Amino acid sequence: GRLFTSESVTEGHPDKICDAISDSVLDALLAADPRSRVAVETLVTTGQVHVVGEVTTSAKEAFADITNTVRARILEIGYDSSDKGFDGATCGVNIGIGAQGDQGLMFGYAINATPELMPLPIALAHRLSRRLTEVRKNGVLPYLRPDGKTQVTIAYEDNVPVRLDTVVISTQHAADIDLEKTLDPDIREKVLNTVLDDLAHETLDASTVRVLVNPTGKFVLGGPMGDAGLTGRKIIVDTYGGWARGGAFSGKDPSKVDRSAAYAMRWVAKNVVAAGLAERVEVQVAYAIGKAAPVGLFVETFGTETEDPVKIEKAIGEVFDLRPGAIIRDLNLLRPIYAPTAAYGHFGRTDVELPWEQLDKVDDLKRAI
Amino acid sequence: RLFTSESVTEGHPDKICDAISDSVLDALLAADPRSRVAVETLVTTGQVHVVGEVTTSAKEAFADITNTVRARILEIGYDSSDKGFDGATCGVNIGIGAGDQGLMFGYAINATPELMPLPIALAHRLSRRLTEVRKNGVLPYLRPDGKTQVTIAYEDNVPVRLDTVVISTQHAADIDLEKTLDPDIREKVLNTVLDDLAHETLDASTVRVLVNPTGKFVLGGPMGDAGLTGRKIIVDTYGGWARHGGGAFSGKDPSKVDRSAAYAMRWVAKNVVAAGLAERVEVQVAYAIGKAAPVGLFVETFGTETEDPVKIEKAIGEVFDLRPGAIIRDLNLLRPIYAPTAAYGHFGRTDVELPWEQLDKVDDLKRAI
Amino acid sequence: GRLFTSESVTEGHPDKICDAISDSVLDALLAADPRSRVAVETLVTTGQVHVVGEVTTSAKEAFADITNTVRARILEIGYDSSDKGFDGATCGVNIGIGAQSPDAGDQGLMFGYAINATPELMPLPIALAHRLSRRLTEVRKNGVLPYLRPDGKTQVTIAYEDNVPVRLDTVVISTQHAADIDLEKTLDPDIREKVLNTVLDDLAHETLDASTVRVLVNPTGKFVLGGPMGDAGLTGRKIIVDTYGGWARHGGGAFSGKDPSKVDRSAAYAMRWVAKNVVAAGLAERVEVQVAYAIGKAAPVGLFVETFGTETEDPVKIEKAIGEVFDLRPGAIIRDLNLLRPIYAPTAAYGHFGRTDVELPWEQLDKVDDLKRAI
Amino acid sequence: GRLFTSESVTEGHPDKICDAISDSVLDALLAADPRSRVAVETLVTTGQVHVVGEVTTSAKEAFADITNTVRARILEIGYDSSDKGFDGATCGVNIGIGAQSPDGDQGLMFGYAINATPELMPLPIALAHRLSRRLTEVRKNGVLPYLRPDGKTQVTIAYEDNVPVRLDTVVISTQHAADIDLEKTLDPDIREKVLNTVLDDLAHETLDASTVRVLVNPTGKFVLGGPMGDAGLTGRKIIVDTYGGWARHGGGAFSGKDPSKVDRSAAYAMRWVAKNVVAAGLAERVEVQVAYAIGKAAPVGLFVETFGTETEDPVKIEKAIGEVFDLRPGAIIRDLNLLRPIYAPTAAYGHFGRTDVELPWEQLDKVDDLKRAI
Ligand code: NA
Repeated sequence: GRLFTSESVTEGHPDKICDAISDSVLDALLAADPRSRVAVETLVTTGQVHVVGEVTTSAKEAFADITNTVRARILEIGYDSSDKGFDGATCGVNIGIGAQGDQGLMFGYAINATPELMPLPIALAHRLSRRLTEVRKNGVLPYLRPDGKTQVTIAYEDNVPVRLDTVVISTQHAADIDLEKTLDPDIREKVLNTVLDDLAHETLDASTVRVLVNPTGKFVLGGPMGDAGLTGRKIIVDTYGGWARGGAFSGKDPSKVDRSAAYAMRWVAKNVVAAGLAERVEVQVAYAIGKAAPVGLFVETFGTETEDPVKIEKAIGEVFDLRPGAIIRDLNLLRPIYAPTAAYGHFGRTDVELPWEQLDKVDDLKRAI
Repeated sequence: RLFTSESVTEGHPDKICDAISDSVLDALLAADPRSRVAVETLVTTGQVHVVGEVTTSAKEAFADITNTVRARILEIGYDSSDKGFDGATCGVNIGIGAGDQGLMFGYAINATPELMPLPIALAHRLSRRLTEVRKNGVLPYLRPDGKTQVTIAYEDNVPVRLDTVVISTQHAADIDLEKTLDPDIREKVLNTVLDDLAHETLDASTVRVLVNPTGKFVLGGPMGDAGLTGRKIIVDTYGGWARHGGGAFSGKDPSKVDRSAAYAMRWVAKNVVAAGLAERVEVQVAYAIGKAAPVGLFVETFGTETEDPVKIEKAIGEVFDLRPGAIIRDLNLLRPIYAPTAAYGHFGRTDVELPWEQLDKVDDLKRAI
Repeated sequence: GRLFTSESVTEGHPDKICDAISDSVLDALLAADPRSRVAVETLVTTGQVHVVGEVTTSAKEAFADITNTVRARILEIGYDSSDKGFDGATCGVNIGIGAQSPDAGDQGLMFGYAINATPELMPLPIALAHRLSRRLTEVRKNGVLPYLRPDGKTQVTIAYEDNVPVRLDTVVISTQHAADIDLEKTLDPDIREKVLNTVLDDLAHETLDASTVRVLVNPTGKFVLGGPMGDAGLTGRKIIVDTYGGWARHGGGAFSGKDPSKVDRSAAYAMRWVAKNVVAAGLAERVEVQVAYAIGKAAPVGLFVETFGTETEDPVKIEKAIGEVFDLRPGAIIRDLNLLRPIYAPTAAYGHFGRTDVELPWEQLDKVDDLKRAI
Repeated sequence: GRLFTSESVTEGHPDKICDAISDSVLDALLAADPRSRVAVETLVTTGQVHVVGEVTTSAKEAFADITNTVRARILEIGYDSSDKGFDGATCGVNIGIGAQSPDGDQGLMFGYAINATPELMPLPIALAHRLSRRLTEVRKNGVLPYLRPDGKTQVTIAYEDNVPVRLDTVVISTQHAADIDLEKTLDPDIREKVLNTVLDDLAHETLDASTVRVLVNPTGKFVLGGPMGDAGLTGRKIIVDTYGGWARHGGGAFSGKDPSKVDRSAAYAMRWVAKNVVAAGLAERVEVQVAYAIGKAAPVGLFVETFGTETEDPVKIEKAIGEVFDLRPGAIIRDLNLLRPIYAPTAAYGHFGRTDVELPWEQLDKVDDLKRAI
């Protein structure tokens, strides 16, 4: 018997505020200059945002408008009052951005545990955090505020997901809300049960789930208030929830291998599982200084393969071009597509269509096998 | 298969931030062992921004934070605009205000004397040595910023070849890369480390050695760049070899389970391996809201156990007290010991004695088994 | 015919926010270490405060608490909501002050002024402007007009004929306020009644003709957001407001954020004190006193009086009496005015001179008897 | 006997670094968008610059380039090394300026001129600025290459019955390289290359400098400078920028403000009026006052104080100014041609009486008009 826990946070969590600002700046630059080199870090703490780093760009007007891009993103997140702890219209914004082959091993992962081919704990955690935001923004639960966190504990027996053990949903809200009479039943109804009905897991036993809504009580203020956040401090939330395997994504243009190769490996892994070649797979790519193409491409199927792993590797080599320039080309990465990736996970998204989540190589793999 | 891990010196801008965050933590703990600390650092060209939240009676230490920051930067070795950054003259801004569901992991493997995976162990040995030869004046033209990368070739899980070593280091502008830097780094850093390690079977006879493959490296640190606390988690832990339960360490007092429980799991795993109970082990601890002690303690021995895994788990239960208060007590964590952890890895350190690296539970485990 | 205009601002004006923060930090340090050396500058802009400079102090706890001192001062000013443009509880605060523990004079010319135009011996335009800005704040803080918000500005224009103040020409009062307030039906009459008319009754000028004053309340209209919002402020940017409203010459240098060892501050204070006592002693109707210092000498090398023809005693005799009665060595000024005390935050708005609401050492008429007996 | 002291500082003084950054930003914006609204404040302290305020502008490329403009200004000032206390290439720069695209005041302002110097400025400030400019010049031209940017000058003149009789004291404090012997090298070099050359330039017909007390770095070594261990802000040298304390000020700093700010353009216009009045021979010295009212473009008052030195009835002088000058703010901006990138040079060495650059408000182009109108 094993327990596995993963978590997700809303776009209002102070670390995720930074990821989104970083990727909003990236997007704004790429929209006007697809060739922009961007490495932009964001810090938030009580009442202030500090955006720093380096860019090379011809998008001078977009660069000039970064301060406005910052405020607009914070307002979109929903921080529009001191009463909520943070206000995009009135907060401090300081900008300190300058403007004028490698050895590596990267991993990607997929598993037939959910429709989106993600491990169950992180998949359910992201579905819950996204729904928590949706019910606030659509006016379903209009007393909600932006900050929030979800945690999912699944009980396993011999690698089989048998029970939904614990779900924790913590959300910011207006001060006059009764936690027991209002928040608890509303969250259970509009967020948890709605998500569980969506997922429609064929075998998971949710009959005795321990559900904890705001277990630490009132959550009136949030975000940077009495706290701090930074870009790239939610890597495990951004990826596989600790289920599978460095370098953060947000604020980096796709020339950063930490981002584009991680994306490429997810794409490969997902297409391999969807091709029915394995129930679960970790794909590793090894790069060497002075070689564009990988020097190694390895598959681990954990005994779940339906073909010899060496043939899976051969098929991947034939179907995918894992040179960095080819990855960027094939995944059409030189576009302002990054702000949405900055909360609710980079992998297994059910609400937006991302290039590295497309099952557009399934038939190619099958034919190549 | 090929496996690569990386380490960076204390001069890398992200590591400057980790060190500043933990230097502030240490200063507060030295005067008030019960301090609550969550301190994040940002660096970019010519400036440091330290933010977060503290609860402390160490008001004198809090007041002296700006001086603690400058002293740390000078110790790192940034003491001139010619090097790209100067602790004595740079900008310093301070904006610090003044259970849970969880799964944490720890890992150990009999691949090195320090019981760490070989790629990260060698990368950290190399980065420490690179700093050592600079500070003691052996190679006096070296400057603080640097990076090491180690690629090991494996055949059926046996480390058979040292495939590639990359050492990149900052240096004075007048240095001949081929006549001076290359042989000096080979002799004083790489070869001494290899001789120190004295691996009984690893073949180093055809290692590809690259010293500053991208050429001159004169300016470094935050210059024309940016760093943040907690952006080198893979370097801080197992180099990608073993999974992380998520969460950065630096700037956080021991009450933060992300830090202390990760340390505890390393401690458990290392003692299990040292006790000969397995060649390699991942230990997992599961916590539930409302319970002090873990609701789960799981061992994965990858087929390398010398006793039944359930018996190992039983022994760990008897020997270790994994309540948060007990971990803090048993590892004597309420002390100023953290600044040294902020570069060269938190795990597997040879150069400093860390409580979670002690083999002080080996005999207890052997008797309990 | 002549017109003279001076202005004042409330403690909510963004430059005045900075002056108050700077002197609030000064006061906190002096309270625990009276010998603290302090040169603290404050910047504000949308949503953020930046406090910078250098301090030498043993008041380490006070130094650690500076961020709390900053937030408390902003809340006292009245900025407690994003709806007002600024919130002390939730705004950004960054501290970049160099700090150390402890352990000749300059060439200078400093000026002080006084004039029998008002009870507080200040020029009429600045005196009235300060009384108005102070009353504006008062009626907000005491709940008389609770819809007011912190930021505000007053302007007073006086018409003179042959140097006599004959007419109150124009009064401008601009004030921040809640969004729903009717400018013509509520704000205008409330401000006239509770601010302008009360101040005029307080002053009770025996001869000034206020019968045709042009009164303008919020001439530009709605004033809902204020302070640093969509603006910026810095310490030391309201020097004319802080002193004589342009009526009298300045020897340069701002006051706030500076401990009393800064001659720009303490000597300007000493010269006011001298001028005020000279006028109160009946020695002149108006006077500018100038002190000259030389490097290497503590005591002044020159002490000059300009009475603009209004003296009742030979100016040389006035200078002689000042020389006997006053000790204008910087060290003596500090000791005699008892300046090493947390007394500065109140000076940071509504003027450093002529204050009718607080007792300041350099405003004390405690040297009149000495001058009369010395002459 | 009376003593009057004024001071000036070099472009390297931390407050002047701020004024220059603020006006360099203004210039860059005006160059591409002459209608830009600019209110830009600069702060400096150890190792960092913070530029804040608000701009309305179409000059988006110039706005994007503000950080580079800041660094280039600091480098031109001469701060290029941690060894000097500050380096424009490596220092921190943060920009907190609000930015948008385009979509009456009660006042009394003063201007002043006096026939005490060729530039029609009071002698103490005129000499102080001449000295601070020459101090910078001998560093930049390599005459005294060991000098560094920061410095300050003070001039004390002794007066007898309003006549400047003696140069009493000169204080020159300057940043310098660490190895320099203050007493044996700096002191005589400064006496020779800075003070004596300035006195030769001025060639004052009566001022007796024979026993001037000269103090070079009286407080000792000055190796580090600028923001190092200090702080500066825009608009904190108002008396240096204007008349050195000799003449009254109707409030408000100049730098970082576009010409629509009456604090700047009206102060400039008043200097212009006053200078032309003296140069027209209508008085030896004059303070001109302009009064403005809310809701009227043209002044509601224009007054002259000639301090008994007039050669024509003060009321006639006031009438002549009324005919010759259009003191509506829009007219001032048009007639002085203010919507141009001309402001960075004004940010050190004084806005008035400049002998090294040509400023519109220093031109004697209304002298003939005044004589015809009088
Ligand atoms: Na003499």
